[PDB]
Parts: sequence; C-alpha cells; structure tokens
Amino acid sequence: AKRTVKMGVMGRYGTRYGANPRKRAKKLEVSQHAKHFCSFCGKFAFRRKAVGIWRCDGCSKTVAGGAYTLSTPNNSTVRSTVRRLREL
Amino acid sequence: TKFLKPGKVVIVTAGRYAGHKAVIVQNSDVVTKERPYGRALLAGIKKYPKKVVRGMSKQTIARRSQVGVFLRVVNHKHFLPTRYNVDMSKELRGKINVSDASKRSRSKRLVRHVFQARYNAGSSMWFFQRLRF
Amino acid sequence: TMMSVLANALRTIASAERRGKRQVLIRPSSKVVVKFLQVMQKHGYIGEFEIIDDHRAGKIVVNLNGRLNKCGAICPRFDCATTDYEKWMKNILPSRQFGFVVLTTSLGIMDHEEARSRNTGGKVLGFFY
Amino acid sequence: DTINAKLQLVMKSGKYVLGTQQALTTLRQGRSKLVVIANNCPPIRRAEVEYYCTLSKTPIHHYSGNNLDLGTACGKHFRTCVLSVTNVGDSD
Amino acid sequence: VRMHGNGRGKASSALPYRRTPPAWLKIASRNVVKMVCKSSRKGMMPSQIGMELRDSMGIAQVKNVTGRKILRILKHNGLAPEIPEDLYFLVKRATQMRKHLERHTTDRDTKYRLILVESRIHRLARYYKRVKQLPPTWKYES
RNA sequence: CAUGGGAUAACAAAGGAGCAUUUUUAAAGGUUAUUGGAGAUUAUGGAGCUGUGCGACAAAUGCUUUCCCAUCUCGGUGUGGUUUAGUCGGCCUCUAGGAAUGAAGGAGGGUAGUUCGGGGGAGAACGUACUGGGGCGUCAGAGGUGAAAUUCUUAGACCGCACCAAGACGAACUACAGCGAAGGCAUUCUUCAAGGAUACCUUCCUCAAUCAAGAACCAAAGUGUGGAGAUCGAAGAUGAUUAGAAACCAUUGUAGUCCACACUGCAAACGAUGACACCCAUGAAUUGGGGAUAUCUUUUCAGCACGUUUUCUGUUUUUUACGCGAAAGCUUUGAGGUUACAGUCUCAGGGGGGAGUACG
RNA sequence: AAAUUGCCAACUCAGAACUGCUUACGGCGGGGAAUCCAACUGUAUAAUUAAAACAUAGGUUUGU
RNA sequence: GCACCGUCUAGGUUUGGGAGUGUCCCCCUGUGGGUACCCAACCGUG
Ligand SMILES: [K+]
Ligand SMILES: [K+]
Ligand SMILES: [Mg+2]
Ligand SMILES: [Mg+2]
Ligand SMILES: [Mg+2]
Ligand SMILES: [Mg+2]
Ligand SMILES: [Mg+2]
Ligand SMILES: [Mg+2]
Ligand SMILES: [Mg+2]
Ligand SMILES: [Mg+2]
Ligand SMILES: [Mg+2]
Ligand SMILES: [Mg+2]
Ligand SMILES: [Mg+2]
Ligand SMILES: [Mg+2]
Ligand SMILES: [Mg+2]
Ligand code: NA
Repeated sequence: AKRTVKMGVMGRYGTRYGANPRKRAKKLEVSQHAKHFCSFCGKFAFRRKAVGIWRCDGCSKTVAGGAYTLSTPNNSTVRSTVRRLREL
Repeated sequence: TKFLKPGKVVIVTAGRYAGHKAVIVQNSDVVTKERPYGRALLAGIKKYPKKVVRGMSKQTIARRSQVGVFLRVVNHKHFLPTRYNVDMSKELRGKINVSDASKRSRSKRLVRHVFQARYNAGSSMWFFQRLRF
Repeated sequence: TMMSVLANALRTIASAERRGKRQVLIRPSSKVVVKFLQVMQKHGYIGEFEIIDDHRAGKIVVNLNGRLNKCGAICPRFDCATTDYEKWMKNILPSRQFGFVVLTTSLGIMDHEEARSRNTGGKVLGFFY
Repeated sequence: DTINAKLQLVMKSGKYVLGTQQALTTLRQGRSKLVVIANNCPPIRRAEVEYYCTLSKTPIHHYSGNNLDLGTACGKHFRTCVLSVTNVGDSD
Repeated sequence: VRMHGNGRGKASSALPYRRTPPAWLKIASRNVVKMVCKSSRKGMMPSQIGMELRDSMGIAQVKNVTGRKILRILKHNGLAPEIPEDLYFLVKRATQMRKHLERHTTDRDTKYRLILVESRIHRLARYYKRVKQLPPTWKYES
C-alpha cells in the first residue's frame, strides 16, 4: 500500500524543514538517486557516485555529468552547437 | 564464405599462447563428442626469431634466427583469423599428424624446419613479426 | 451517423412533396422502406417506384403524384395494442376520415385500418396522409 | 525503414541468431547471409565483427538505432548488439 | 478522416458492378494463389500484395478471380500476419511518434496526435479481442 | 402462467482451414433373455469395435486433376453473329483443400503525387527598426504639447555617416486567403515526426455516433525557480490640465513583457449558434487535389510551370428561392425541412435580485 | 495423492478448563484547554544568568 | 649601386627529363615477394 500521500523520499525529514524547501529538494533527490539511461550499452543503469560523477552498472563506464541529473539541458544545447560548428 | 582455409594466418587470443601467430593446417568445423566445438589444428610461432643487426657473428645470428613452434588443436573462439597466409602444400599438410606422441613430435620438427626455411627465404615476413601489445 | 433508414427515406419523400418535385431518389433502400412504399402506393399516395440494384444498399426512385401531404416515421417504434389505434389516430393523424398509421405486425407491414380488421397489434412505423 | 521490414520478415519466416558470440560462430561457418550491427556497439567489437564479415564476404548493415532499438525491431524484450540472419526466409 | 478529426474526405475506390474477370485475363486461379502466397512470403502486407497484382498483372480483384480474399488466402496457407495489418500500422505509427517525442518534449502537436492514435488503438484492440483475432488479455503498451 | 403469430427488435454464439456421405454384403480377430424355477459354471451366438474386401447411390466445386523430374467450308440460329475447319505428345514421386452475402457516397489501414499548408518541434543564418554605445563631423539648442513644463543640452544634446551590442519582432506583399481540436500559427535554409484533402477495380468487414465518472491540451493576466531585460509599461514619482484629478496628455518608472521548467485552468476561450447523419433554389468567385481539351515562358529540383474552357471531391466564403423567426435576421455555411410537433447522443435554463454569496 | 512412512531440535503465540489475589520485588510517561517568544536538531557566560541570546537551513545586498 | 654573410625543407599545384618490369615464382584462382623516379618553378613554413 501507499505509505505517504504527498511527500515521498522526503518523509525521512518528519515535519521539520518546511513544505517548499522539501518540495524543491525532493525533485533533485529523486533525480540524483534514479537510474539514468546509458547511451553506451543501452541500459538504465547510470547511478551517481558523488556530485557530477555517474557510473553505469552495466558497462562500468564513468561519466562527468550534472550535479543531480546525468545530463543538463545546457549540456545538450552545447553538444548540438559543437556538432553543428564541426559540420560547418 | 568459408575463409578458415588451411594456410590462413591466425592470432591466438586465449591461453598461454595468446597473441602468438599461428597457421591453420587442418580445419574442423564438425563437432564430435570428444571436441564439441569448431576447431583447427594450428602450427604456431612459440618463439619468434629475434632482431639481428649488422655486426654480429654468424653464430649469434643463427642463434637469434631460430624459430620455435607449437602444434595444438584450438577452439575457433580462441583465435582471430587474419588475411595473411602461409602456403601449406597438400603433401606438407598430409604429413603433419597429431595422432600419437611420436607422430606429434615428428610433426613439430617438420613444422619447425618448414617455418625456418620460410623465414630464410624472406617470405611471409609479417607472419614472423611478433605482435606488440 | 445515419441511425434509421426508414426515417431518412420518409423525410426525403416529405421534402420532395413539399417542394412539388415529380420524382425523388431514396438512398439507402431497405425491405422496410419498400414495404412502406408499397403501403402508400396501395392507397394511391405515390405512383410507380423503381428499385435500382448496385450490389449494396440499393436506391429507389419514387414517382410522386401530388397527393401526399406529409409522410413521416415515428421513432422509437412504440408498441401498439389493438385498443391503442384510436389513441394514435388522435395524436398523429389530421382527421378520422383520412390518413394512415403504418404498423409492423407479425402479419406484416400494414396500415392501421387493415391491422384493426385483422385484430392484430404491433409497433408503429410511421404515418402518411 | 526498409531494414525494419526486412528484419520483421526474417523474424517471421527466416532463421536468425542474436548476440555477438553466436554471430561470430555463424560467421566462422559459412552460414551467415547478413549481419546487422547497432550503432551502440563497442568500437572494438564492431571492428572485429566487420573484419569477420570482410573475410567471409558477408554483407554488413549498420543499423541506425542502438542495441535497444535493434532488440525492439526484432520483436525482442532485450537488447542485441549484433544480429546474424542464417536464412533470409524469402526476405531478400 | 472522420474518427479523431474534422476531416470529411470522400476519397475511396468504387468497386464495379460487374464482378466477372475480363476475358483477356488468362491467369488461372491457382497461379494467382501462388502469386499472393509468394508475395506474402516476400514480405508484403495484404494491401501491398493487391496493389502489386493490380498494377502489374492486371488482376483488379483477387477475390473476383480466385473467389477468396487476399487475407483469406494467407490464412489458409498460415501466412496471415500475427497482429492484424491495420493494427500493426497504427502501432508502428504510435511507436514512431513516441520515438520522436522522446527527443522533442515540446512537440505538443505530436503529443496530441499520439493521444488520438492510442485512443484509436484501444478501440481497434477491443474489437479484435471481441472478435478473437487477438488473444484475451492483449494490451497495448506505451 | 398457457397458447397462437414472426414483421420489427433484443439476448447468446461465431469470426469462417479456428473446418466434418449413405447403403448392400460377406468373411478375420477380441455384468441380457431362453434352456421347468432358483444357486454356480460353460460355451454358443446377437449387437456393437477395428481392420480386409464387396455391391448400389450420392456429393457446394473437375483428381480421366494439380504440381514436381525427365524424352521429345460444315451444321444450327436470326434476317449477321455462333463452335469448328480450310486460308505437341509418351513416361517418373505427391495431392485435403476453391465455395466464402456484399464491400455502406459508415469506420479503420495501405500506396502515390518524395502532393498541400503563417500546422507542430529542433537548429542555424538573415533583415531593417527601436534603444544604448563609442568613431568621424557640427555647434546651440533638442525633446514634448491645445500651449507648456517635468526631461536632456557647450560637459556638445539634437542632427548626419559608417559601424557595433543586446533583446524583441518579422513591415510593405497581408486578402470576407491558408493551416490547426481549440488556444493559436507569418524572414530564409536544413532537419524530425506528423495531419488533411485528392487519386485508387489496394486491404478489412461494423470495428461505429455521442457521452455521467474519469483524463489531456488551453490567450492574456497571475504564481514558483532559473535566465533575459532592447522596447513598452500595472504600482510609484514628477510635470501639466482641473473647484477638486489619487485619471485621461507629457517625461519616467517597478513588477511584468521575452526564454526554460513547473503551477494556475477564472476570457465577449463568440459564430454569444454542442456533436454526428440526410434533403435543400440561384450567380459570380476563392484555396488544395484530380479528369478532359486557347495563351505565355521554356538551358535545368523540368517529358516543366503557369494560364484558358468544362467537370469533379474536399475547404474558408459572398450576392441575390422556399421556408423559419417576436423582429433584427438565418438560409445547401440554417436559425429551414416542428402543433402536419418523433434520425441519434449529450450539456444547460425555468421572473428579477440576494448571489455564484454563506456553510461544508 | 512420497498429498506417504519413520525418526528427531528449539523456542514462541494463541485458545480452553480448573483454581487463586492482601492487587503485593525491582524498573517504568501524569494528562488536558490556551497565551507570549524562538521555526526545528544544535551552541553558550569552567565557579550565581541555558534563555526569548548565538548558530541555523532559507532571503537579500556589496566588492571582485 | 655590385657583391659576401646567406642555406636546407614536409606537403600542395605543376614544368622539363625517364626507366626499371602492370611483374617474379608459385602450386586458373588464390598466395608470397618485390616497383611505380629525378629535376625545375610557384604556394607553404618546419
Ligand atoms: K465499407
Ligand atoms: K536549555
Ligand atoms: Mg467520436
Ligand atoms: Mg559627438
Ligand atoms: Mg515578410
Ligand atoms: Mg504571461
Ligand atoms: Mg515569470
Ligand atoms: Mg535565489
Ligand atoms: Mg518610455
Ligand atoms: Mg465561464
Ligand atoms: Mg458561450
Ligand atoms: Mg488548402
Ligand atoms: Mg447562401
Ligand atoms: Mg529555540
Ligand atoms: Mg539531538
Ligand atoms: Na533562542
């Protein structure tokens, strides 16, 4: 059964940091503890090991990524921009 | 298709002779109870001839130019085929035997003599180059 | 989506009669539509009509003498006992002297006067006068 | 995609083998008719399979998707890096 | 056209009243059956098979020649598609959209089209389950 | 509750390879009556169960087949049409397969013009302009208004030229035009899914219409977090104008305006007109796709493109027939086909307020 | 239908009958309705002040 | 003003001149070897 109604992983904090700071930290915590898709090896196995370090459980490849997500939107934009500048 | 021809140079990727170059003598794509895998009899370089430079005596050149040879049957998965070849005559392949111990030793001596002559003739020089890795 | 072929056919005939057309094309056709047309033709409210086969729901071309003031379908097909004929004549017919209510009886499709004479009830299909 | 239709047809009627090791086994024999490699494949493994295909004169196709996409296009619930069709099964 | 949209297109084919194959069509019924069966084995859906015969062999209608429909011929030989042909194409449609929407999350128009395609699938699949062309407990998965 | 009728319907089943010949005869094999009851035991046959033959029938689909190898002018008919006929075949393995309403001017798929479009997403570059900067000149005002002043200005404003920066935006072309479910959508190029219309002797075979509950999208304003901030500008300020002016006007100016993600889901979110389906008079047009057959261009996205005439399907419309309406008005785009009141579904209303308030 | 036969260990948790209490070791929250402060956990005047003070996540400025 | 200090280049474009033979066994294919230069002049700059 469901154990909490609204707060998920933030239920560890009890009642003692405020609804909105908990809400803001919740999304980044859930992202940083989730399994992220690995473009190598095609598995959902990327886990964070310290801020900005992502290691895949499948192929054991370690990548430098974002603080709480594997790839930041800025990184995708920069990759596309650099590819386009290479093709020019 | 069917490139695993006798005479084709292969590189062994497994076992004690990993990285050593070998020549297919007899290919066996049919499985048996004793050997339930695709296999091939490999005549391979156990010891490549050493680099010899100008200014060394005939004796040391002869010592450094000796070729060591191994003759074993190896699973297909444990060597990597190449496009290089060493010509194996039909009679020469027919002489190589691994049935008995004495026949195995005689075949090893024959393969050693043939490879030494091949190295002396300056043919298949890639086959006598040691793989660096 | 067309739900009632009979209602569509009777609506098309009534429109053509209001406009004073000589012929009207009915599409699609059905056994019930042809049975209804034969009842009206029996009492003289329409002329000859022709059924055109097209290996589907066919078409009907009806010749119209100007005797048909109005024809229409009654939806849903309400059940009608032999005692309910006078109620339906009162509700939908212009008079007790002319006009017909068409019924689906187990004896076939017939006008209310014929059904009353056969002592049979059924479901009301429509009317014409 | 044409390759997706061809792969679906081979799954339907032809004979095929999945995985790099079984593909290499079919290449060592004279059985492979077409080899499909995902763009996800590790470069050294792809080079080895391509070398086998060149030695065996086997056609080689570079799939536009990754191993997950190749597995999905095969109708499978797992990922395949290399596909080897042994019988086209009237495909091509 | 009509379902899931405001389109009112009438474009279609009008089958002829005269079903007899023309006198100049000398292909026998058995040879046509071999043609459709070998064309399916070549990997063509029933619709593609019919267009091939129509455009090249002069066979306007396979049914008017062999007495049987193309899908019926494939079923008799066991060549019928496992998933019905149209349900296959819609599922392929939804898959291709979803692959597109992975990279373009802001493509809200394709998201809107995706809802229609799936809400169409769940009625077509309901039909095939009720008609037992599909197994019970067959579910479309996103 | 019983019985009669079976037209209209309902329920159930199926989804069509997911399927299904009879009758003579003989022979071979493997806990019943009747023996006078009753209690065992036996064997003999019926009758079925298979297989071996045998005779007579059928058969909704041709085994006198099919496939696989191998050798090679005469009659009839009508007052001129009709089957001929004059001007390969013999062998060698198997073989259950063709009997199924039709394809709706209902739905869904397919293929094609690599069609059509300010449709969506992404990326790049372009264009002037506003603003701000310096560079090069100039010198006394410039700005703004009913008139002024707040404001800027020898510190060089304004103005002029060529430049930059940054953020918006995409003029004229731009229309009773196109696209989109609605909200909405205008530079070019390159891309990613789509969508519709048309064409079709492609496939399929009722799969549909509309909907409580339930779900998704949704202008602007507003909210949260990042970014951006050129322009304009709620609050505020100041100068005017006024009896007063917390406004309109002038100079400003914060939040906002722009982008990303997440909320919000209250618009005159209007055609103040729910969705689907049928009939429906007239004339000019218009957008897209197809049929058929006067003019212009015609060295390559080109057997082109446009354009004329006619037709057609689909779209947005306009002018002037019934009919309807309280009227204004609507009219194949209904608000028509309704007291001669019944095609289908659904939402909402029942004098004005209180009040879209109180409470939950 | 090994869905059966033999052996064997460790603790428990229930239910039942009978029979008792002098309510009888130690250990072990009193509770409720509110008001003012500080969000909270923390720190802190060794030797008279532990607090509402300090810190603290958050928030905003400044310089570079 | 003439000299001298004070000169060499990958690679690219390209002038003028050749010179070994597609060629040498295999043992058809296939295999194993070996050759396909020098110079000039302009870019270019290690
Ligand atoms: K249809
Ligand atoms: K304390
Ligand atoms: Mg609908
Ligand atoms: Mg100046
Ligand atoms: Mg423009
Ligand atoms: Mg806004
Ligand atoms: Mg904001
Ligand atoms: Mg902040
Ligand atoms: Mg301003
Ligand atoms: Mg409202
Ligand atoms: Mg309204
Ligand atoms: Mg258009
Ligand atoms: Mg009009
Ligand atoms: Mg405190
Ligand atoms: Mg503590
Ligand atoms: Na305190």
